[PDB]
Amino acid sequence: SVKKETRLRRARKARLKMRELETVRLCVYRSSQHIYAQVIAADGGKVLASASTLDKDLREGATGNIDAAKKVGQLVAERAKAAGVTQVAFDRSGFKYHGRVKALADAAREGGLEF
Amino acid sequence: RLKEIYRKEIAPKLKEELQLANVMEVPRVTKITLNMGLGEAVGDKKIIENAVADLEKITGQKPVVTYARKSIAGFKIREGWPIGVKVTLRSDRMYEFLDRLLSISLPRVRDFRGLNAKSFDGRGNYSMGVKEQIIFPEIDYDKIDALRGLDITLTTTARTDDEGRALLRAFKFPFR
Amino acid sequence: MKADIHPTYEAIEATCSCGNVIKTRSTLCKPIHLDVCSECHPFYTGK
Amino acid sequence: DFILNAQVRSDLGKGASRRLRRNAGLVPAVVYGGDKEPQSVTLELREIAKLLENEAAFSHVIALNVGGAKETVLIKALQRHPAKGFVMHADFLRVVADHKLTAHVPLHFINEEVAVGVKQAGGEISHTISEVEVSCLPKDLPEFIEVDMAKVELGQIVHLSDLKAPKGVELVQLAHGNDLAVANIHASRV
Amino acid sequence: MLQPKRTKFRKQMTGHNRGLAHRGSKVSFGEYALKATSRGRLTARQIESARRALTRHVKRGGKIWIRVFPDKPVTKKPLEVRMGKGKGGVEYWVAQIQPGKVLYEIEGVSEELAREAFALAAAKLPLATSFVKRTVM
Amino acid sequence: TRNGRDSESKRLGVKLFGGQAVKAGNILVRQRGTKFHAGYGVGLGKDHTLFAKVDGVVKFETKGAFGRKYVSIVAA
RNA sequence: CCUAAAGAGUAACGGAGGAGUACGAAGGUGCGCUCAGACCGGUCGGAAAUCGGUCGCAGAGUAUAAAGGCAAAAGCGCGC
RNA sequence: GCUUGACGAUCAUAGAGCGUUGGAACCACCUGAUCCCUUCCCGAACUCAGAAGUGAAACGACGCAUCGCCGAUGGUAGUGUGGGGUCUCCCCAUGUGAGAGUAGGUCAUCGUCAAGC
Ligand SMILES: [Mg+2]
Ligand SMILES: [Mg+2]
Ligand SMILES: [Mg+2]
Ligand SMILES: [Mg+2]
Ligand SMILES: [Mg+2]
Ligand SMILES: [Mg+2]
Ligand SMILES: [Mg+2]
Ligand SMILES: [Mg+2]
Ligand SMILES: [Mg+2]
Ligand SMILES: [Mg+2]
Ligand SMILES: [Mg+2]
Ligand SMILES: [Mg+2]
Ligand SMILES: [Mg+2]
Ligand SMILES: [Mg+2]
Ligand SMILES: [Mg+2]
Ligand SMILES: [Mg+2]
Ligand SMILES: [Mg+2]
Ligand SMILES: [Mg+2]
Ligand SMILES: [Zn+2]
Repeated sequence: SVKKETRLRRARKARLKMRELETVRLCVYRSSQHIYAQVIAADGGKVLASASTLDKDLREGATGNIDAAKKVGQLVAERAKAAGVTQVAFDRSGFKYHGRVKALADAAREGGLEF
Repeated sequence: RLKEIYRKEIAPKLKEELQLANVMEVPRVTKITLNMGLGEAVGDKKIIENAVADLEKITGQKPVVTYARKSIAGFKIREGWPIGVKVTLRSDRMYEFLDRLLSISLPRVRDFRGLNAKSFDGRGNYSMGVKEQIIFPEIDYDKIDALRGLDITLTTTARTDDEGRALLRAFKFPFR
Repeated sequence: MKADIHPTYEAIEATCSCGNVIKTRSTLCKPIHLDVCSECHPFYTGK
Repeated sequence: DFILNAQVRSDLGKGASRRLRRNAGLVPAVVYGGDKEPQSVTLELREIAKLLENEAAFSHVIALNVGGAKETVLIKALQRHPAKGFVMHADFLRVVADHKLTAHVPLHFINEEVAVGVKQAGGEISHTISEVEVSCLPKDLPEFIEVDMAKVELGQIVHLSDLKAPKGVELVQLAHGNDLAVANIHASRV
Repeated sequence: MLQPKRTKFRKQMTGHNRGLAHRGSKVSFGEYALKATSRGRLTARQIESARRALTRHVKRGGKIWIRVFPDKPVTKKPLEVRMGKGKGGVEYWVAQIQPGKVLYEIEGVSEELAREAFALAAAKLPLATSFVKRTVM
Repeated sequence: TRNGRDSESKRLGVKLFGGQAVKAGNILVRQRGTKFHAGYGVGLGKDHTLFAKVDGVVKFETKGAFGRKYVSIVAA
């Protein structure tokens, strides 16, 4: 359509800047029914840790609101340190840093990993 | 006003009338842009403050003034000066305006037995040119000023003109 | 829906001189009298 | 009729080809197509130039005798000297019974004298093109395509769609939505 | 005579004339052609002189094409003028000819009438020419 | 004549070719615009000068969309 | 810019054009967005004003000559 | 291994066009604008709360060379070194060798992770 490809074109500048800096990235995907979080290693290739609402401990019915995003954010922080990674860069993937995405980031900061 | 009737008889009857297998491909009216090109007020430009208020009354929604995209000095213009004003209506505001213009005032101007059905584009979007604005209520004849040819445009999810006409065949449109 | 820039949008009273009464929202705040309405015109019927 | 003798060529390059034309009276040539590795051959200059004088030298299949091996072949392209006009190179396309070959075929204009646009209107006949590109199986490759101008008036244009091809013959250019003009009748210069 | 309607630049460097004419060496429109077999250049007065000497001999039907266009301007320094002081002014227009270039074409006539008429044209041109026929390849 | 003007040359072009050893701060290309784009370990000046930020060797690769030409620094 | 001969440089009273400025925002940054043109439909304009739809891919734009660049747009808008 | 998402590798043999097909999940459209947030007007876009409906549109998968894109072999043009001619241009010995065109290919190939069997 146009909604998705405008978002992908909106997210380009941040992603290329983080590859220029050669850092670890936290990428966020938001859908109307769920929300996703990944820790891509340094250059877009490998995934070190990930967490979402699709795992068989959060399929309870409300996975598309704020407090659902706060639970997964606390979860991805736990798996990140289990992989021995901190000092990451937050990638909003073209979404606005205002709502479910923003609440996701705060839980990660609270979870321990520092941007 | 008019939403209550759309999905009760228009939606199911056109589902079978056009032999549409699925439900959602039925034509639907998306938005109405009213707008008007103030070709005047080029060297005067002292009617825009009232024209925006004139268009304010018949809508209840604030308009946005347009500007000159290019220069073309032949019409004694360049980019920067306002030339036109537009309004966009959606959801309930557009329907509740439609009935007022559908038939509360539309037959009440001077003449004509209806509206021609040949002013469609290749996809099914309908626009009406109107030579007058005193048609509408909410403005009295004394307080109005130099009259302006306000326009009407309809945008629908129609793939072709006949499907647009078929949807506009309903809603009691003055067609011929 | 930005507020504090748009006027009151009430339902008014639409009454026709032929006896037709329809309820629809507008920006008049007062009852109106229609000299002609949809149900008192020939062109819809086709005379 | 259409028979040529050629020998295998193993010395390649600019210097070797110039010595063939200058000191031996030979012509370098290539046979490719079918399903085989391409082969480089050499043949007499006065032998190829004799066959080229035949009208159906490019719309006909030829028996090529390389060494003692005989194979069926069609003439694909032909390099000529820009100034003197003799043949410097030629390449040969192998012919397979069930495979479409794409060749140039000359036209023939018949009964031009009885043209309606000529005797009555007094107009000239101009041939916009003299050959057409066809595509077909070898078994139905014509030596020429015949176009008549009996029922042609002054100012009338003949197109590719007007002329008719034999059965199993396709006009290539007509397939690509381009029916370029073939002939016309126009007024005299003076 | 023949010259471009307008040009990007008024003048040109002399350059060199080398190579053979691999492009423009076929009879593309007519049935017979006059082809150049030596290299030189035609001055747009020899082209017009050879055209009038060619069309006059036919005088009854036939279509005639010209495949050469003079698009190269040449300058000339006036008499009693020293060397230098800028480049000279344009006097005439010329066309570069390489061996094997087709100069004129004709159809709608017999081979003998074309062969006679191209002989008259070749006597006005400062280069060797030849008579050729159209072939498929 | 009204033509006898010209400007002084600027000595542009590639300064270090593919495979040469480089040091931090070395100038690689002098440019108008970006004929070459800054790859990994390469910075860009305000006149589009490409310079080395690290040590290694020049690589020169045409990759990505847009068919761009990149100059990068890799470890020998 | 060409001459200038595919690294740099390279002359002529050789062939062609510009400069002796501008901007407190025309700078920084964050966010957001794509042009020219064509066609159809639409009141005074009708070839060209503002508008709606489809195609379009940079044929637009860049403070100023030309050349080299421009999607992380280097183009366009807004807050600080 | 079979299907769907996110991120990459590589930038048309990978694109375009035409047609068939996918809803258990995922995704998309979808309902509403109370609450955060938004329109130089409009919940159109951004945002929030969702679970009535659909796979129509969008997206993906699968087929087809009509277009686009790749593209030999051979020949030709140019060219470094040495030597000649009828020397504005060419030829010989040796090394090198296009662009165009022709036969013909192409409806891509991979990596990491998470969900359904
Ligand atoms: Mg941006
Ligand atoms: Mg040699
Ligand atoms: Mg000279
Ligand atoms: Mg040439
Ligand atoms: Mg000069
Ligand atoms: Mg100089
Ligand atoms: Mg210079
Ligand atoms: Mg800097
Ligand atoms: Mg140089
Ligand atoms: Mg050099
Ligand atoms: Mg000197
Ligand atoms: Mg000066
Ligand atoms: Mg700027
Ligand atoms: Mg430029
Ligand atoms: Mg971009
Ligand atoms: Mg080769
Ligand atoms: Mg090649
Ligand atoms: Mg090519
Ligand atoms: Zn009434």
